[PDB]
Amino acid sequence: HSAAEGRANYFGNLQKGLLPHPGRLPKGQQANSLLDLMTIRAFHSKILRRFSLGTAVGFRIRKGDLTDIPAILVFVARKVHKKWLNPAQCLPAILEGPGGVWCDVDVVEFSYYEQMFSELVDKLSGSDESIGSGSQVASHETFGTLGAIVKRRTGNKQVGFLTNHHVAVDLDYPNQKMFHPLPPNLGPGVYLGAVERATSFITDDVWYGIYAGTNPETFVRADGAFIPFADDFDISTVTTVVRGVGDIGDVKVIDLQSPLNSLIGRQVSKVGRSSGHTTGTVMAYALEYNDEKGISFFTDILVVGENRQTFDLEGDSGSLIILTSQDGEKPRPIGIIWGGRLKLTSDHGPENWTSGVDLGRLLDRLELDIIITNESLQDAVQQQRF
Amino acid sequence: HSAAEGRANYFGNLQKGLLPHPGRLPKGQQANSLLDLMTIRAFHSKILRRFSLGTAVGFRIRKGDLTDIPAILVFVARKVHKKWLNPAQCLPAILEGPGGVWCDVDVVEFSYYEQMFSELVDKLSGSDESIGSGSQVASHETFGTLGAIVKRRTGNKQVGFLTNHHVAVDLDYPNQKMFHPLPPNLGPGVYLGAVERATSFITDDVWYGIYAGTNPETFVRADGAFIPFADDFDISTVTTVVRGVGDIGDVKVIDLQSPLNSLIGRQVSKVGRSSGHTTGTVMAYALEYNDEKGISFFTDILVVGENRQTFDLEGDSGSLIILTSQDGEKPRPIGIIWGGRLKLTSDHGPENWTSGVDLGRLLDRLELDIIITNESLQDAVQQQRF
Amino acid sequence: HSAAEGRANYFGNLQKGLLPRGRLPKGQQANSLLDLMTIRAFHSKILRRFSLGTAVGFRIRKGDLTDIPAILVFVARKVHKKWLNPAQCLPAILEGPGGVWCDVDVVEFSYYGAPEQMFSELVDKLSGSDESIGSGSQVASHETFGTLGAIVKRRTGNKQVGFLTNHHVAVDLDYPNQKMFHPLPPNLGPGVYLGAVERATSFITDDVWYGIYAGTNPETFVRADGAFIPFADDFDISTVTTVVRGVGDIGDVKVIDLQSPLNSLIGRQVSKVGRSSGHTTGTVMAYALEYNDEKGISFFTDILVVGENRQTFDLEGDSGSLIILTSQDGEKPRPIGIIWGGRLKLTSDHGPENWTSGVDLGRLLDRLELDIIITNESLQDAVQQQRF
Amino acid sequence: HSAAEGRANYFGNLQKGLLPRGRLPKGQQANSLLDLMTIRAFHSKILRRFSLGTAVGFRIRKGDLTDIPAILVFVARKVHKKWLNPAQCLPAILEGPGGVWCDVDVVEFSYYGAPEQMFSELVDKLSGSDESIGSGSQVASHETFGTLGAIVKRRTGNKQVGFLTNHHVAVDLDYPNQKMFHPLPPNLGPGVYLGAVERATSFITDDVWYGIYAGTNPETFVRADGAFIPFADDFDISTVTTVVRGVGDIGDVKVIDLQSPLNSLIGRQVSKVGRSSGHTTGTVMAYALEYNDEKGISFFTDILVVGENRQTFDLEGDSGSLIILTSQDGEKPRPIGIIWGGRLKLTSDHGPENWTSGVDLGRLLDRLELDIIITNESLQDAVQQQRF
Ligand SMILES: Nc1ncnc2c1ncn2[C@@H]1O[C@H](COP(=O)(O)OP(=O)(O)OP(=O)(O)O)[C@@H](O)[C@H]1O
Ligand SMILES: Nc1ncnc2c1ncn2[C@@H]1O[C@H](COP(=O)(O)OP(=O)(O)OP(=O)(O)O)[C@@H](O)[C@H]1O
Ligand SMILES: Nc1ncnc2c1ncn2[C@@H]1O[C@H](COP(=O)(O)OP(=O)(O)OP(=O)(O)O)[C@@H](O)[C@H]1O
Ligand SMILES: Nc1ncnc2c1ncn2[C@@H]1O[C@H](COP(=O)(O)OP(=O)(O)OP(=O)(O)O)[C@@H](O)[C@H]1O
Repeated sequence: HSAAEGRANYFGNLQKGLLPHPGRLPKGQQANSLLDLMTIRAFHSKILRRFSLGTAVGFRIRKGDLTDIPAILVFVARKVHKKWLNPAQCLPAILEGPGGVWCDVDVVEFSYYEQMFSELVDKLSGSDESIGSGSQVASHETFGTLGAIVKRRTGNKQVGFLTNHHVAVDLDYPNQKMFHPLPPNLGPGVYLGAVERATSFITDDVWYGIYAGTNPETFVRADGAFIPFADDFDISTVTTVVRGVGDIGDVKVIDLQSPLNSLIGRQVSKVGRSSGHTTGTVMAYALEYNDEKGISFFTDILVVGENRQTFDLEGDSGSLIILTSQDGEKPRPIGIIWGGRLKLTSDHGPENWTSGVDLGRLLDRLELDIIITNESLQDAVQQQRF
Repeated sequence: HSAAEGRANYFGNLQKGLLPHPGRLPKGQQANSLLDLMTIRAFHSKILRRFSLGTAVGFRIRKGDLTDIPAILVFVARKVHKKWLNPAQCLPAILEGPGGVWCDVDVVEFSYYEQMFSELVDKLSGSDESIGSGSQVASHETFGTLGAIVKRRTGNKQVGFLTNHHVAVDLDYPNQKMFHPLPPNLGPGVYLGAVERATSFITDDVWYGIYAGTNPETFVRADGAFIPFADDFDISTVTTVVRGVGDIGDVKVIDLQSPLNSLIGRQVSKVGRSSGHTTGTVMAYALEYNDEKGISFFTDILVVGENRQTFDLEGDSGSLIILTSQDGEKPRPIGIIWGGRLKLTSDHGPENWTSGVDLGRLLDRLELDIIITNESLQDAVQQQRF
Repeated sequence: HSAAEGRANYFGNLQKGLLPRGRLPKGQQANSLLDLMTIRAFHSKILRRFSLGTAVGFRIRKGDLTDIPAILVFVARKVHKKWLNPAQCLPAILEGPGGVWCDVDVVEFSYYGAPEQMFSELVDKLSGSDESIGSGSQVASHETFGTLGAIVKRRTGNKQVGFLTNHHVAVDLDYPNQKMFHPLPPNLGPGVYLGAVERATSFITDDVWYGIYAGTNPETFVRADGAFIPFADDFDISTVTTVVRGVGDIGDVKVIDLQSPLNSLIGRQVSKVGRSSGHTTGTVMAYALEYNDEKGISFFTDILVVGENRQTFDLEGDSGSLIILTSQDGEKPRPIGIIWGGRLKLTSDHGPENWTSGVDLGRLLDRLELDIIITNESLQDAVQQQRF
Repeated sequence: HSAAEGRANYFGNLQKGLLPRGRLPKGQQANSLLDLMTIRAFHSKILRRFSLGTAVGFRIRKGDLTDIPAILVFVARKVHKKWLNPAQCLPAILEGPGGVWCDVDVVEFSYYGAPEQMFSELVDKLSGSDESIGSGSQVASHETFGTLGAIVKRRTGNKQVGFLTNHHVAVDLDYPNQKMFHPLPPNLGPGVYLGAVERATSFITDDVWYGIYAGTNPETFVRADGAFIPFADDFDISTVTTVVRGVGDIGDVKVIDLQSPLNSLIGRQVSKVGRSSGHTTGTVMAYALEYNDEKGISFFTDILVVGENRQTFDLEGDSGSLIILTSQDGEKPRPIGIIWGGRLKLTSDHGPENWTSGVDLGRLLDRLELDIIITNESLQDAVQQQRF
């Protein structure tokens, strides 16, 4: 009947099919997928969530370096030696899931707690003759980054752009009008259009396809806004190139059944109005944060910048998170930056961390397709007039 | 085609059917309706909006007292003698509309810029055994007032309550759950339900049925939230009585073609969690405020408290604005308080002013009906189970 | 061995001998402060949950003090039973360990208090326009202003004569010697040197103060603000008066016995004379108030006073003031406490009233080994005995 | 009659004799500051709209100074033409009243400036560790700290010897006599009394200062900060040095003639020595900068300087410092201004640089009737002439 009663039933039967190892290697299959790790974390949510700030899935971190061992990352405010912790507080090293699928449990010091100057940043902020990924999109109050030139799959098949919802939508005013570079009250700019569809919170069952936690009120922070280009807008100013990266391919969907090496540990790049071109590493997926109001919130992609340099700054929200080319293939996008420190090494200090929204799932919810070539763009314009 | 092009056409033809009095009494018909005053104000919006903070329609105010002369109230920050004003600044005394309908122009000093203790306030805040109009409804952050026990007209015909949207809906979190008296993080309370439909901004053409201004971006601040009662909620705790007023009748719709005496100048009463029972006078309708972002905003009902006492305080939002009985008839509701001073007399200081939303139009937009007797309530419960 | 192990033993014994009970024997009804404190101590856990604090006294119904012995439970918002969870709703009666039973009253209440200016002849006199120093006089260190509570003499030792005030005003341990002046310190204005603090109390454990375990917390401390300032050698005792201005000549300290009828303290009219509000009257509403912080420590305050006719009993700066019972049969009024270094809602018609906190004078005088001087002859005699 | 009616006449005449023009005669290109200022004055309205301010100088292209005479127009955000309204986009060339034409350059620019500490031997010396007082020395009133600009002598009257600094630092008209000390005022630290301000300039009208109508505003004023502090009678002149520490011996003031080639000022390297940043170098980027407030008044600043190698030319406290041209052919370096009591974006690669404001020294010296002393012999001679 109710979604809560359905979720309680699913976890009820997982407990009902259960049985209880003297230091022997786990007999069950080791996790090799994101779904495997997420299922184990869901079953053991309560005592993972206790004495913890959040949880995520990925590979174990040892001495600041990413291993190849699938793991549930448990985030703590202060990581101390086991000798100073109570036996209840010390988290396990291995967790056994419902169907025998097992994984490791890593502990990472973590907290949920500037404008860079380059030729690119100048171009993205209004000096370039073209609008594209990275361009500063602004409403009358907030500044953000254009993520992708998109077209609607159904209906009018309208051509527009995708960015983060918080930057585009402020539901304290009637229309949400977007301009580049600045809105009329703050500076020069051209009217791009208004937000027509937006997503803020999606339930985990619809987003991931599985129950990612025990909380009846569990929502994914799926920030996303589609702005159809205005009728008077000139599409010849639009480019499908990601400046600083080049021509990109189509969205790479995050399949929960694929090997973790396909996402976790992969190098990613982003181009935004505030920090320009940065590179980073995907460190975790499906981060869980529990507020004081009883709601469990999920963020898809967790990225840490490379070489102890921040991956994003305030204003890079909406930027496209693009996988780097491994085999000469065109780099493919996997996420957008959502609207934050972790301590990896003892020698150095805390590094910054950023959040991303799964692009494939966001594009599905908003029923949007990414335009990756100029030929496709002009074709999509013609299809819109149709 | 576009709504702006339709609005521009309507005002274009009104200008096209035009012609130009030596102090002779206006030959046209004097306004006798809200629509008449609103049409004249719409035609002359520009130079009424210039050298002004806002405009509204009602009766002229002379020496602090309400006259019987239909008028367009022009609100100014400082009212000075004509000798100290430039000829362009001095507003006219009479304005002639498109079809010869004429009205007067009144000038009122105005600005858009506490908990009372009584037995009633205590009952409304959680000491009474019943929930009804006036009861403190609270989300996890904002406190407000329950306006009316309502039932949906169509669909499931669900029974719930009406309050102001801003108090119930905060679109920074997934669900908007309402409790009485307090939410779980701040104190004891019972779960009432969650918001299922809400209205924030309606265009003037849909709300009023006419173009109330020349601005292409013109919206009515029609704050409203319907919260269907939870399945587990006990309806025997619900009362249809307005404590401090008694049994009330059905909504009195504000017809724009009725004589102005039916609304302007009428005594109204409200019962809220913060100020309790207060009385006031309806002073104006369809107040226009122009922001710095180019959007024209409209508020329906303007109320000033009687005897220089405030009509509302922060927290009375959602309260039902009820007309007082003139002929022994049950008092009938006309509005809800929306989520502020005017100088009427020289002897005393500035009085406070409050805003109301047209209940008939809000009930139509949300497709809701007010329940005014316990028999009707239990009948509506049975119809919901149906 | 440890006090915690002794306290844990005491409550473990009470649980072991407990025989649970419907309607319960009348005549086993509490008639003492100790009776109410023992019941509250046993049921500390279930009372401390969903509550800001507890105290013992008389049940309050419709804002008026009844004669029914009760444990007052203080809540941030008092709501109707229908909006409460069954676990949240408090009992109306609680049976103690030995079958002694009492009532459980609920009061809306807040701790939002750290401690304005009232203008009268007394306030002016207390602040430095009187030719005499006594109870109510402004005592000032270099930073904080307070009120002189009582002219006192030490029981043992040199038997020195000085005055009593609150310790948080007198002692600021960030510097070595705490010097008091009247009216003002030399950095802010004119004044004479009264002396320096020689002994002070801040926290006493409940087993020492009350003589019983008032709670289950291994860390339970009574906020017993108290400071003795022996008068300086050069100080002129002829400037000192033992009269409480606004009340007159006072009797000796009235000790608060826990076995006496609650009538003797709860509900009694009290008066105070302080530098900030002058003469005010109030009513003792509760005894032994428990507050649980976020750091796990339980704190106790002795006397709770609410001003009469919806007027505040004290203001910031009145700390140190003597809380004095009113005369009932013409007897000289007798002091029972000092104001410690705060709102409750009693009536639905009116708004929240302020509450103030008092320290048990008899127990503070015992810990500090001080005696109150109530007549000028006793003063001069004590000055001579100090020289002896 | 009125200055406004005279100014309105001047521009009414220029419009009446104006013969509008495609490509326009080269050789009628501006070659002077006056030429650029006259074109900007005529076109003030269309330039002041959509702009934060204007100045005259050389066009800037790709962050480098060109040799093309231009009116620099300062904008909060410089965007590509495609995101601009046709009315918003500025011209590339503007023809003046008499056919004299110039270019129109756009620069990102902000007025976010009211005026840190740099550590060096010079700064220490200027702040009170040197045995001599001169240009760069910290001059202090009881509230504000500044920089001694130049040792000066009055041309007429008693011909008294004193020093020149900025008036906002020297004069605070909320009290009668403005006393200067070095290094510090008596309320804050040690120091010797230098003297009190006897004459000061704050606002001069543009017709008096420049000799022309620099704008169409009836209310147009040049921010001409300047204060003369005659040395006290008791002051010891042997402590005064005419050397600019960090530069050496300087020549006499180089006047800024509006009819001279822009090469003579725009783009020239300048140096300054102040109490806060010490010795810094910069480049003169523009002259006669116009700022329009919200109260309807147009204000003008003479010299605009940007520091070299992306380092700030000045800091708060450097006001009063002498802006000194660098030597080109071994000649003694000559002063051209003083720093008035501020960011621009030149390059896309790097970030916003700071800009500072200077007052025309030759015109400030004229209004205040002062002459600069550039050698110790001239100093002592002037001391004797004052006694005469
Ligand atoms: N609740 C907790 N809060 C803080 N620290 C904890 C907690 N539980 C365990 N720890 C600490 O975390 C350690 C485990 O760290 P982790 O699982 O990351 O180890 P690792 O990957 O083998 O090595 P490395 O420490 O290099 O990452 C425990 O030994 C203990 O010191
Ligand atoms: N733009 C304006 N700003 C301020 N004051 C104005 C403006 N235009 C007109 N007024 C003032 O308002 C006056 C008109 O006031 P109004 O129309 O309310 O008069 P009334 O109703 O006859 O009398 P009363 O002043 O008693 O209300 C003018 O005479 C003038 O002094
Ligand atoms: N945990 C709680 N938090 C808030 N309110 C509570 C709580 N438990 C009980 N109450 C409220 O307090 C009421 C009991 O109040 P109380 O003990 O003061 O009664 P009383 O002395 O008979 O009457 P009066 O309300 O007139 O003082 C309950 O009926 C309920 O409405
Ligand atoms: N009102 C305005 N606000 C902001 N930017 C403007 C405005 N008017 C013009 N611009 C921008 O300034 C440009 C002209 O800049 P400018 O005069 O400095 O050119 P330049 O000297 O040839 O080159 P550079 O940009 O390298 O300095 C226009 O093409 C347009 O992009």
